[PDB]
Amino acid sequence: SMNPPPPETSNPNKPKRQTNQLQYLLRVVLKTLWKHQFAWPFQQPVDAVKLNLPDYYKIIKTPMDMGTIKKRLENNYYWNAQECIQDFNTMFTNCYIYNKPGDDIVLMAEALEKLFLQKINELPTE
Ligand SMILES: CC(=O)N1c2ccc(C(N)=O)cc2[C@H](Nc2ncc(Cl)cn2)C[C@@H]1C
Repeated sequence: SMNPPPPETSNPNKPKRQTNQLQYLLRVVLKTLWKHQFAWPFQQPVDAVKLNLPDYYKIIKTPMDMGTIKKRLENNYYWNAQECIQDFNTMFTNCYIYNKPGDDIVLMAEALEKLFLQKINELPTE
């Protein structure tokens, strides 16, 4: 079975927390990015089988996607904002590592990342 298991969105052994920053990441940051015209490739784990990209998970060993981030936030999976911001950064970095510059998916990621950075700049104080 060529796809790996997706990243966990819950873990009963991982301490859970709600902070005003994590509330902002779900209510403002994720919601803004999720509805974007370019969001759809990022809304679920890369299906490297269906995309016929057998090398994707040979190259990308820390996969991440906004579907996973959305469920982690809804589940209060995170302890802090940094864990969630790290997942967004991983999602973007994976896209830039795997794909060639100028690819449609790269321009799409760049547009979402510019919007992500705008919203992260307005992160409230804890
Ligand atoms: C996120 C990422 O790097 N990739 C990805 C993931 C999911 C989906 C998809 N079809 O859901 C598609 C892609 C990318 N392919 C693509 N082709 C055309 C357009 Cl208009 C947008 N993307 C490749 C890449 C592995």
